[PDB]
Amino acid sequence: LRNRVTDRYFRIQEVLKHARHFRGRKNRCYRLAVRTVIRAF
Amino acid sequence: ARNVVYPLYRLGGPQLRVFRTNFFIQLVRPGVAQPEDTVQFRIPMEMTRVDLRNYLEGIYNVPVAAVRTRVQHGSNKRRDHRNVRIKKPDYKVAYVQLAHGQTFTFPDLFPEKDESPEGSAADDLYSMLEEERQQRQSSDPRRGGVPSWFGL
Amino acid sequence: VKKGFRAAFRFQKELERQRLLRCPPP
Amino acid sequence: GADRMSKWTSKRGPRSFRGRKGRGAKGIGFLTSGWRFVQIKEMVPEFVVPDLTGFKLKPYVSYLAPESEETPLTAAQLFSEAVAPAIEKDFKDGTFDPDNLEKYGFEPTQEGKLFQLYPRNFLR
Amino acid sequence: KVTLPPHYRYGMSPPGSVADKRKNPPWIRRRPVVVEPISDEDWYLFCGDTVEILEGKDAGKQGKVVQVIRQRNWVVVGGLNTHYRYIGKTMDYRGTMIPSEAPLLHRQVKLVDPMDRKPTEIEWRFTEAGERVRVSTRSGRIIPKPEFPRADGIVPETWIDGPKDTSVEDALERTYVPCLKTLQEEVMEAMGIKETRKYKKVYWY
Amino acid sequence: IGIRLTLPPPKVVDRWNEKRAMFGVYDNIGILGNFEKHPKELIRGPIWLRGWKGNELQRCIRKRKMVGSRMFADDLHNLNKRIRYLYKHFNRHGKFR
Amino acid sequence: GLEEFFDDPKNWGQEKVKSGAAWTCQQLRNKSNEDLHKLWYVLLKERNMLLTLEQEAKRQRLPMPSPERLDKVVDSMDALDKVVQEREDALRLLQTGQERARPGAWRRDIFGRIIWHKFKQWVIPWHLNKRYNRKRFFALPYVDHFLRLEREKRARIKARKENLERKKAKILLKKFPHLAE
Amino acid sequence: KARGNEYQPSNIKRKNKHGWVRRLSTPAGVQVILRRMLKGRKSLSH
RNA sequence: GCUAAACCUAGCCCCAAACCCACUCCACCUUACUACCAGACAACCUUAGCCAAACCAUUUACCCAAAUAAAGUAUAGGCGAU
RNA sequence: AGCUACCUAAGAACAGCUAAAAGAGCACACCCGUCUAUGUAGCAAAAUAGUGGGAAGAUUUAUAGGUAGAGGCGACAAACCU
RNA sequence: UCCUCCGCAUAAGCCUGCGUCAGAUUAAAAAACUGACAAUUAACAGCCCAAUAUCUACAAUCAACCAACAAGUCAUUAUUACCCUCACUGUCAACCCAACACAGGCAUGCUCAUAAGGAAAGGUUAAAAAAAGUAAAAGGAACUCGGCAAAUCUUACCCCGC
Ligand SMILES: [K+]
Ligand SMILES: [Mg+2]
Ligand SMILES: [Mg+2]
Ligand SMILES: [Mg+2]
Ligand SMILES: [Mg+2]
Ligand SMILES: [Mg+2]
Ligand SMILES: [Mg+2]
Ligand SMILES: [Mg+2]
Ligand SMILES: [Mg+2]
Ligand SMILES: [Mg+2]
Repeated sequence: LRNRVTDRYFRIQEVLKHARHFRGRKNRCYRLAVRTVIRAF
Repeated sequence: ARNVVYPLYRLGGPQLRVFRTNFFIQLVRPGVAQPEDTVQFRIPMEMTRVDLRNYLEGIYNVPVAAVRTRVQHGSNKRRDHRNVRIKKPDYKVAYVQLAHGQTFTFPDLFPEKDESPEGSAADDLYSMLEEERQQRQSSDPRRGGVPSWFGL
Repeated sequence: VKKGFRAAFRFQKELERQRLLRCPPP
Repeated sequence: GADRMSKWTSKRGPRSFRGRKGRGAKGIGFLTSGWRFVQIKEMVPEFVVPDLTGFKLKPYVSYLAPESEETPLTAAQLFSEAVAPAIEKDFKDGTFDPDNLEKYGFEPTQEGKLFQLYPRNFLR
Repeated sequence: KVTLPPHYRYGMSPPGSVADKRKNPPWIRRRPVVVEPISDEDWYLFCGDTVEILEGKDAGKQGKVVQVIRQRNWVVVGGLNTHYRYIGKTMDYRGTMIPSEAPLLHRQVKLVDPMDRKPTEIEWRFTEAGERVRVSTRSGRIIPKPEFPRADGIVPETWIDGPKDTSVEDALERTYVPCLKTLQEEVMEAMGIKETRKYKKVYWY
Repeated sequence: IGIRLTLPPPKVVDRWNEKRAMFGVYDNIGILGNFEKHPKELIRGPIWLRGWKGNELQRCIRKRKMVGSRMFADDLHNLNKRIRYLYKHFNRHGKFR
Repeated sequence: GLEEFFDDPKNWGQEKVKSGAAWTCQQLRNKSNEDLHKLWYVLLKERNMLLTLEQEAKRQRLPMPSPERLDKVVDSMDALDKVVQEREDALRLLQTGQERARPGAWRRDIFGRIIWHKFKQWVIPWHLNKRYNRKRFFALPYVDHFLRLEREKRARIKARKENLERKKAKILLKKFPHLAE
Repeated sequence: KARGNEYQPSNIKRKNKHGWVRRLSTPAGVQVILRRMLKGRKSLSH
């Protein structure tokens, strides 16, 4: 049984939702946004 | 001949005879200017100039004075969609010179006049096509793109 | 193409919410 | 490197290669001293061409011809139409010798014939 | 001379046509169409048959099968199941609108009673003379097989032999006399060719 | 990207096809049948896996023993390498000794 | 003469030339060998004429008038071959009992394969032929493992084809569940 | 000096080194061909 | 709004069952795929090593013809690793 | 061993000037690569320009063949063997 | 107007790779691209010899005179056998080895100077720095590790290795 993640889109938006008001590439690129959202929280 | 085992010959042995030849040739129009008595053929690769001499005088009763041949390489340059080469086959060309002062000019096998049939054709589909376009005309500039159908 | 139904259904719901915000009905 | 996929032909290689390989034409003689080629008349195939004056069979056959069932010839059908008539006759006449089969067309051996059926020694 | 990929998709235009080359190039790889296996014996619809369209806008209508495409279980019913398309259309010319038929599946059309002129189901049965025919499963009236124009296109009624056609008398003549001789030996004798030189034995290996 | 834009074709399950409706029938063939047959005799599968279980090294050893003489050469060579590989892994590596 | 490589000058330029049917094999079995020796050459001259026209069509970038004419002559010449080969084949079986005109044998090759070796014609016996005796008609033991790997490859091909047929037949009874019956 | 041009083609050399007859000449060269036939190569040799 | 995105088939995997594969006319061991000459040339013969032993040097499992069990027992071994 | 090292068979090239015994000198073709600059993802995975060493010889070079990795080959640089 | 390495042939290699037509659009910018159709013709070249015995000391170098050593590429006879006569293949190109339409590699003949073969500048401006040159007052190695490079066209010596 090969299991692959199918709802990764929704996992990503959970971070990106809080990054939309940031500046630069850290408002859309998860790799960068996830670090700035953690710092913001 | 082709694709057949030739009986081996030993000295003091019978003549080699072919009753039903599978050699098939085509008379071709030359690509360059040739002498008047020269006729060009495309012949099988396994057909020699001695065969072609005895072939033309045997089957067609053409008196032959000289035969010359050359092997044309077919382009292997084309690629199909898999980037694999497509081979245009090689073929043998023969130059035949007629004997008793005879000459030859390759006939015109597609005369224009004959390709125009005087007899009329009454195909509904073809006629409908030409008829309908003629009835339709260009939009009148002064109507400014208003549909013309409405009689009003 | 990944197996399953739930994420596809859930994504359909999100595309439907966006259409409404894009074209709010009267 | 070299092309491995293309056909190997006499157009390829050096002078010694290109003249040694051919294109499949059968030979009609031999070379002697001086690279003198001797054409052997009997090795040149002679076309046996029939007389076609007043021949009534033409390239095509008219569409107004009755259909027939295909029956490939077999050794039996050939036997029962070219040999049986004479054997059967002589069997009733008590002249059938089961030893002298040459009378009816049997060839005990192919050696000595111009056209030997096996091994075939004639062109099509 | 036939070059059809393994999953070639049959369609309206015939294999090899200009439109078929345009729709199915050598590199095309579409998902296969799943077609119900109908054995060649159980196929009861032929060119010329009269069928009743059972599904579509022309459902309930009747018409003649103008084309059968076996590979899709299709039949084209002349003038029915139609939509509209333009033809001869260029840049300037709008074109000529024509009706164009869409194919139907063997399940969407039923054959019609030979006399009742009503949709009926057929079961292939043999006759007293053992001839496979289409016997109605509802009435028994045998629906005959029509005569569609020979695919070749030759109407034997209007056939007149040309200068390169053999006469029936000559074509049906029998000049063959069975003999224990090859065409080689007979022609040598017929043309009076004499060979005294005996063929010497060869080594075969 | 990465998420399908339409719903997949709906999946219909016949919970009462013959395979499901009769599943488990004869699993008590021994205790209800005077133990003439063991329930393991109902298992269909590879000859080397019927009524038997093991880790992957045991399965490979068991398959090699029982059908190894009948295996294709490429497959037998892979099995020999797999046994050797698992032999080193299970006997020499790991957190616990 | 050379006019026999072309059609009748009246047919030059016509979009169609009406043509009869191809000589059927059965129509030719009624005919003598001498009549088929003549008929062959009537077909040869037509084929050469049709081959000429086909090429000149390509040279002129025009369609060949009535192309099926060429397809008929080929079919008609194929029949005649078959009819003439049936007779010598049948005659060869009666007089010698041999099923093939050319001698041969089943041989192992240097690669371990069983192949039908067609004999060639020679003037010397085989034990004196240098080039012939260089060919190996046997295989050595190092070939054995390769025969097994080739057989196992063939079996893998056959196993996949059969398993795929059973898969696609199962998908048919899903799409058409009225097909089980 | 500049490298890269170590291939100096000759049909004689190519045929004598890697051709069909050279391969069949030794049991190791026959097994070269068997390997290439198993893999299904279009070119078994030069 | 572009570039894109999305797809469900092709086939494949593991089992089971069953012991597979030829010439198709012509060509092909010589420079394979090359119609057609005076030869003799002929096959067999212990794997090793990585690695483990925390080095390494004796030693270090490798289907060999019934699943299970006897048994990781008798036994072998720088009596160590195994 | 189509590069390169060495070898085998059978080829080829070497102008002019001086000197005239010639592994003599000057100097082209040709072979090499001293020094400088350029270039350093180049024109080039070693080049270009100039300047150089040799240039009838232990010369240079075309062709085919030979020696094979526990090895070859080597005017030993542990060189060269795609 | 300017360049000229060159160039033309053969060999080897390569294998249709700037012919025509029709397409698209031609090229590190704007046909050598696609598809069809053509095409290289043997005298040059390649492809060769019936047997058995036997014969074959005396270079080449303008081969003469001289003079050599490293001592060399060119030859038959005897007797048998031997009527039979022009097949087959190469023949194109703007080309090959260098991942390239690569300043490299590439044998022979002939011309070289050319009768043959080619174009250094897309347009402009005319800063730095950089590259390649030419010229340079007075001085003339004061430069520098060193006269390196340039210029000129020198002398004498030391070490090492003949
Ligand atoms: K160690
Ligand atoms: Mg390289
Ligand atoms: Mg000097
Ligand atoms: Mg040296
Ligand atoms: Mg040293
Ligand atoms: Mg050192
Ligand atoms: Mg100073
Ligand atoms: Mg200072
Ligand atoms: Mg200096
Ligand atoms: Mg000293």
